[PDB]
Amino acid sequence: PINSSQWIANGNASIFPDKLLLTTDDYGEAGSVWYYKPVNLSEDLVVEFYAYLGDNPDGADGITFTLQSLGTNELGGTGGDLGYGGISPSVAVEVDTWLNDFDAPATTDHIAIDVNGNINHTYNSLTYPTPNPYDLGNVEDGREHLIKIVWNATTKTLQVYFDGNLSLTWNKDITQIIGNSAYFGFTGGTGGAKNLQYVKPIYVKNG
Ligand SMILES: [Ca+2]
Ligand SMILES: [Mn+2]
Repeated sequence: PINSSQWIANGNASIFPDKLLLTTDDYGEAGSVWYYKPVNLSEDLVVEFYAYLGDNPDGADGITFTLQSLGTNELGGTGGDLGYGGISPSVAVEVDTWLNDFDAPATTDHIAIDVNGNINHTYNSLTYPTPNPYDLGNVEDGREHLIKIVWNATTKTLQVYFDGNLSLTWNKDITQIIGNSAYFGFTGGTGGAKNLQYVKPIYVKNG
């Protein structure tokens, strides 16, 4: 059900017939998988996918959905960088499964909006600004979670749903950050703690 010709894998990521593997259950990884064709952010974008964050609550580090206007070879840092940190220009929705000192004010596994490769929630809230991270409780439960991301190119808003629940919204024009065209894809990282991490894209609608 995945067409491997449409996806470009970097680092420790791999393309499988039914999933995009971001990290294996091993230390120090970074992986990214980009879709081969950019999207037009002067039109609406809806992305729905299942996310698997692992079966170890004491594991790490998490995944992103990322929009970025560089191209299909990009790979961000390992560990708490989630395979994303350092990528710019970009907007990411992270599902973060390890609390770093820079993760305040998160207190559990959390979902957050990051900008231009910055994974520090207080810096982003002071600079852009981005919303506070939203605590999910433990999502390293060995289950697939449904994530939906909605960009509205008329209101200039982003919504994020997790297991059917509205979790984050934002009113920044992301096209003023990354431009009107972007590649989309997924990243993950592991560090001194680890988890098997993957996504299963379900639906992408642009306009
Ligand atoms: Ca983290
Ligand atoms: Mn975080």
